[PDB]
Amino acid sequence: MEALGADVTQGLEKGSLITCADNTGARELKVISVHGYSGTKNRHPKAGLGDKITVSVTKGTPEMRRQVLEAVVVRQRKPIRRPDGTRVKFEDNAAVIVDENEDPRGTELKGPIAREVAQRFGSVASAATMIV
Amino acid sequence: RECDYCGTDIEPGTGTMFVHKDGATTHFCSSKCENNADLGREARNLEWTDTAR
Amino acid sequence: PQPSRPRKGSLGFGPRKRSTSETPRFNSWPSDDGQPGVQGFAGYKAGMTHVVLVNDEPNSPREGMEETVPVTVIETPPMRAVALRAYEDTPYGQRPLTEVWTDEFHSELDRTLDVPEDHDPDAAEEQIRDAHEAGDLGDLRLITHTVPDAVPSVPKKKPDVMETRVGGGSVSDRLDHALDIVEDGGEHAMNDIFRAGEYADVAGVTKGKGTQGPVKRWGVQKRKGKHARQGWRRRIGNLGPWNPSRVRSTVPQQGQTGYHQRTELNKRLIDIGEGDEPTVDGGFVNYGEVDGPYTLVKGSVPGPDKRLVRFRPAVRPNDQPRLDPEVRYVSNESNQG
RNA sequence: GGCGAAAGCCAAGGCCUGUCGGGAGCAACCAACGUUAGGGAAUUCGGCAAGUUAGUCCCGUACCUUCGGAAGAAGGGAUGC
RNA sequence: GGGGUCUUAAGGUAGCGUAGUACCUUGCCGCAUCAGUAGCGGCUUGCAUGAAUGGAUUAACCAGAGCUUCACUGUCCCAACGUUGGGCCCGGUGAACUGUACAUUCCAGUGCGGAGUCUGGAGACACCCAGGGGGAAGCAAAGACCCUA
RNA sequence: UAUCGACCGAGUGGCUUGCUACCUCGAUGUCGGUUCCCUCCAUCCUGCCCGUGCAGAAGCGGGCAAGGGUGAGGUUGUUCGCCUAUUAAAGGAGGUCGUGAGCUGGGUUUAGACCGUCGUGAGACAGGUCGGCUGCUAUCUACUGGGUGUGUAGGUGUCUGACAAGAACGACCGUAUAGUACGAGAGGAACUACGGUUGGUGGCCACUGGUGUACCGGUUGUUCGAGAGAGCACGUGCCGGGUAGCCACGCCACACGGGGUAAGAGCUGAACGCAUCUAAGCUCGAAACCCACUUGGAAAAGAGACACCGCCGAGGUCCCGCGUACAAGACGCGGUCGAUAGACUCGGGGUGUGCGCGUCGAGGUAACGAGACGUUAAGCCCACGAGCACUAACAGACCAA
Ligand SMILES: [Cl-]
Ligand SMILES: [K+]
Ligand SMILES: [Mg+2]
Ligand SMILES: [Mg+2]
Ligand SMILES: [Mg+2]
Ligand SMILES: [Mg+2]
Ligand SMILES: [Mg+2]
Ligand SMILES: [Mg+2]
Ligand SMILES: [Mg+2]
Ligand SMILES: [Mg+2]
Ligand SMILES: [Mg+2]
Ligand SMILES: [Mg+2]
Ligand SMILES: [Mg+2]
Ligand code: NA
Ligand code: NA
Ligand code: NA
Ligand code: NA
Ligand code: NA
Ligand SMILES: [Sr+2]
Ligand SMILES: [Sr+2]
Ligand SMILES: [Sr+2]
Ligand SMILES: [Sr+2]
Ligand SMILES: [Sr+2]
Ligand SMILES: [Sr+2]
Ligand SMILES: [Sr+2]
Ligand SMILES: [Sr+2]
Ligand SMILES: [Sr+2]
Ligand SMILES: [Sr+2]
Ligand SMILES: [Sr+2]
Ligand SMILES: [Sr+2]
Ligand SMILES: [Sr+2]
Ligand SMILES: [Sr+2]
Ligand SMILES: [Sr+2]
Ligand SMILES: [Sr+2]
Ligand SMILES: [Sr+2]
Ligand SMILES: [Sr+2]
Ligand SMILES: [Sr+2]
Ligand SMILES: [Sr+2]
Ligand SMILES: [Sr+2]
Ligand SMILES: [Sr+2]
Repeated sequence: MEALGADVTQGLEKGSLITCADNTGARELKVISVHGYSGTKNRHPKAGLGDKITVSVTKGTPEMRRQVLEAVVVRQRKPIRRPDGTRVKFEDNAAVIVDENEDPRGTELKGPIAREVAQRFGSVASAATMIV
Repeated sequence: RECDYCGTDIEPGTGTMFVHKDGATTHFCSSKCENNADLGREARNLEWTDTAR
Repeated sequence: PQPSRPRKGSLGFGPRKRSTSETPRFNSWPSDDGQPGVQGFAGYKAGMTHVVLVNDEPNSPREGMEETVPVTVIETPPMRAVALRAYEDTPYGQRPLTEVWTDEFHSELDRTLDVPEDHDPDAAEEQIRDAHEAGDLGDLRLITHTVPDAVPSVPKKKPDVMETRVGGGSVSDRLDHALDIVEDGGEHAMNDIFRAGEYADVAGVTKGKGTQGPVKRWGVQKRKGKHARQGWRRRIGNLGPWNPSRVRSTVPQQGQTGYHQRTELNKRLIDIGEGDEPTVDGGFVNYGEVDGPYTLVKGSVPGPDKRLVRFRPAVRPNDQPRLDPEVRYVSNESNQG
C-alpha cells in the first residue's frame, strides 16, 4: 500500500471491539482480520491506524449485525508518530466500513480522522468532516 | 508552539497531540501535563504553570 | 502439528563471549577508488539529542520539509597517524613487512606503548619500496592513535591505538600519501576523511550486561500461563532431544550478554563541526559537556557513553550520498527529564 | 477504633531465642510480592492464577415459587471535614 | 421375535427420550459464534428408557458436572522495571543420596537388534568457577500391568 | 501422451496397520499439547525453467531447487479432522511415534460412585459418566559463559588468518511503466526505477511509552498531649507525580556486485560427408553453491608476523581512588607530572507552593474555627554535569631476562 507518512504502533488485534465511525447502521465492529498481514507464531494479528481490516458487526441494526465486512481504521488510542516527531492519539478506536472499491459504505463519517488515512483511501477522507 | 496546558514552549520534535472526540486538538509538552489534566485539574489552578503565573 | 517459527536469536554473532579488545577492529575496508586517503577515524561517544533536518531524498514525498532526526553526538578530536606499516603478500596471506615511524609523539603515548628512541625511517621505507618493486606488496595501513586528553569527559589519558588501512589510487601514489601523513607528526582530522552526509560504518564494543538468561540474551519466551507458576518462569523447555545425546551449541543458553564487538552498517553522518553547538543543558548525563571537534551520527551507535567508536567509509551503502544536509535545529534541551 | 471477643494502631506484661553471621546497586535463576501502555480471555481441557465487586443509608428490584422464598436479585444515588 | 401368535407368565401403560442410558454419532432442524465434536430447544425409529431395580417433575439449598452474557484483568499478544528472601563471595558449623572397574568425547558401524569402554575415522593441552539439565536406556522401590506356580 | 488415466507388471520408503516375540519385567513413565534444538525431500510459497486444449490475465501439468517461510482463530483431551477470516503459501516427515531427573495432566489406566448391557451372585464391559498424587542437593559426560596454569620461549603495542558460525537477511503490498503490450470486447500484463509494510537479525535510549518500595506531594486509622515532626498499617497504609538507570510498545542499521553450476536456452562440432546443445570445446542460466558482509579465532605442535623498549632493569604485581567492567576470577581508568571518588557551590533536573506570622473565614457572647490569600516560581529532594586539590588516591613493599 501507499506509504502512510507516519509510524504506527498497532493498537488493535484480532478480536478487538471498536467504534464504527459512520452511519451504516453498524454501531460496534469486531476485528477479525488484517488485510495483507502475516504475523508469527503465537502472535495475535494486529491492526492500527491506516490498515484495512475485515470485521464482523457486533452492535447495530438487525440488518447490519453479524455481517462480515471490510473496513478502514480511522482512529486509535495508541499513539502514532509523525515526521516531525510529534505523537498523535485519539479519544477512541474507530473504523469506517468500506466496500470492494474502498469507498465508504455509509454516507457520513462521525468524528475526526487522521490525515494519514487520506493518503490511502481518499474517498473515505473526502467524506470526513474533520481531518486531524 | 505552546503547550495547551501549562503554556510553555514545546521543545521541537517533542510532545503529544490528543485528539478529542469532537475534533478538538490539544498539544501537550509532557506526560505530566496530560496526567494533571486527567485528574481534572485546571492549568490556571496550579502555581507551577506559566498559565497560572 | 506444531507451527513453524524462526529460531531464537542469530547464530552469526558468536560465540557470545566478552570482547578481547575494548577498541574495535574492523575486519574489512572500502574499495580503492578515489585519490589516496586514510580509510577510517575514531572518537568517543557522548550521548544523543535530536535534530530538525530538511528532507533531501529526491524520491521522497517529503523532500524539502522539516523532519526530526535522532542523533548520537560523537566527540572526534584530531588523531595521530604515528606509523606506516606495510604488508607483503605471502603463501599464507598477508604479513606485516615493516613500519615507518615519526619523531614527534604525543606527550602521553608513553602510557600504552614503548615510544621509539632509535628508529630508521629510511631503511624501512627502502625495504617497503624494494618490496613494491618485486610486486610483493599487500595493502598499506597507518598505525593510528587517539588523544583522549583533548576530551575532558573521558577520564583516560592513555591513548587508544588502532591500525587503519590506506586506500586510494596507485599503490605508489598511495605509499607516498601515507608517508607524508606520518612524517608530519601524524595529526589528521575527521574533516580529512569524512564529509557530512556520507554514509559510514560504525564499529564499537556494545554495552556490557554481565550474565543474562535465554529470554533476554536470545529472545526466548517466558513460560506461559500455568507453566509460569509451577517453578520455571524463564528457563527454556529442553536442552535437546533424547538423540543426539548431547547438548548442541545452538540451543539458547545463559551467559555473557553485552560487551561484544559490533560493526553497524550505513550510518548517515549528519554533520561534522566543532564547538559546543550540540551540547545539552545540564550536560550529557553520565559524560560531561561537549565543546570541541564533534560528529553527529544519525541514529544509534554501539556502546555506552565514553566508549571509543570507529568510523569507516561505508563498504556496502544502499543509497547515494546527499552531501551536507541542512540542519535547521539542534536540541539543547536537558536530557534529564 | 468499629456492629464487633473483626482489622489496624497502642498500654499493662513479656520478648529481640519462631537463635549463625560477614560482604557484593547485590548478575543469571528460584520463592513470595508491587507496577505495567494499547488490546481485553485472543491464553487454557477449563478465566486455572490473578483480578473485579465490597462497609452503611436512601430509591429500586424480573422469571419462577412449596407463598416461606427468589432478594443484598438486577439497576441507580449518597458517603469527609 | 414374527405375522394380520411364538418363547418363557406377560409383551412396555403414564411419562421421559441422541439421556451421567443412543453403538452408529460431530444424528437431522433451529438458536448462539467470523467459525461451536460444546451448550440449549425441537425431532426421536429408545444398538440397549420407564414407573418405590421407582417414573416424571420440581421452588429452596450446594467448595457437586456442563454452557452463555455483562463487568474486570499481564491468562495471552510480549514482555519490562521494581520489592523482600535465597542464589554469588567470606568466617564458622557441617551431613546425605550414589560408587565393578576404567573413563576428554563425537560421527558412523558392529554387537542379545537401544555402546563413554568393541571397529573405522574425526576431535582432544591440564585444572578450576557459574549454569540450565541432552546422555549415562540417570538415581530411587527384587514391575503393582501381563503370564507362569 | 495439454490433461485424465483402468487392467496387469516392476519397485523404493519405513510415515500407517498387521505379523514375530530378538532386547528390556532386581521399571526404558502413557496419549495430546507445550517449549527448545537439528534434520529429511516424495516442494505448499518464494527464485530459474519446459509444455499447454499457452492471445492476454489466470489457470493446468511438468523440471531444477531444501536459502528462507509455512501464521491467527471456533467445537473436540484429542492426534486427525470439520469450520472461519487473513495469507506469497498458510507442505508433509524423522529425531526413544525428539522433548515429564522441562512443563501440563484434559484423555488412558488403581483405590470412591452412577447409568446402560451382561451375570443367580461376587462382579464384568476393548461402553458412557463425576472425583481422584507427578519424588531426587548432578558424580561423570555434553554444551553455554567465566577463570588459573603449562607449552610455544624479557616486555609493550599493532596485526595475521588456518579454520569456525550466520538467514543476516526472507517475503509482500503500492506507484510510475500503463488502462499500455495482448484482445472484437470484456479483461489486462512485463523489464526497470521508486515508496512502504511484514517476519527475522544486531544495536540504542534524543523522542513516545513502561517502571522507578531514589525523591516530592495529598490523605485514612492509631501512638508520641496539641502544633511542628514522626513510627506502625509487609517488606511503599493508600493515592498522585516522577529524575537517573533499565527497558519496548519507542528509535537506528541489516547490499550491489562478482565467480562457478542445476533444470533449461543456445554456439561450434564429430562419431555418422548430412543432421545433432555434447562425445572434446564453448556462450548463458536458479531465492540454491563460492565470494562479497558480520562474529570468533595464535594451542594453527609448521604453536605465526611487525615495530619499538629492555636484560639491572623495560615491564609487571601488591597497594590506593574508581567504574565505560563484573556472581569468584577476569576487564577498564586514575593515582599530585592528578579532577579518580567525596564534601561545598553553581548548573541541570523532580515535586508543586514549606515552618511560622499576618489578613480573610460559615458561624459563635466568647472561647473556638474546616479552610482561603499573602509571605512563596516557595520548601524539600537528586544514582547527572561543571567549578573546585578542602578531604581521600598516602606511605610504601616486591617480582623482573
Ligand atoms: Cl487473522
Ligand atoms: K521392563
Ligand atoms: Mg499457540
Ligand atoms: Mg532522558
Ligand atoms: Mg521531555
Ligand atoms: Mg488455542
Ligand atoms: Mg410396578
Ligand atoms: Mg527379571
Ligand atoms: Mg526434487
Ligand atoms: Mg514420544
Ligand atoms: Mg527427558
Ligand atoms: Mg517427572
Ligand atoms: Mg528433580
Ligand atoms: Na472498646
Ligand atoms: Na509430546
Ligand atoms: Na527450501
Ligand atoms: Na482446532
Ligand atoms: Na520412551
Ligand atoms: Sr514435535
Ligand atoms: Sr576477520
Ligand atoms: Sr507439580
Ligand atoms: Sr545415544
Ligand atoms: Sr510494653
Ligand atoms: Sr545459639
Ligand atoms: Sr508508581
Ligand atoms: Sr475463554
Ligand atoms: Sr478459546
Ligand atoms: Sr451500588
Ligand atoms: Sr544446578
Ligand atoms: Sr533431491
Ligand atoms: Sr513456484
Ligand atoms: Sr475424527
Ligand atoms: Sr489426568
Ligand atoms: Sr609436553
Ligand atoms: Sr502496477
Ligand atoms: Sr476496464
Ligand atoms: Sr513500612
Ligand atoms: Sr479500597
Ligand atoms: Sr546444459
Ligand atoms: Sr603462541
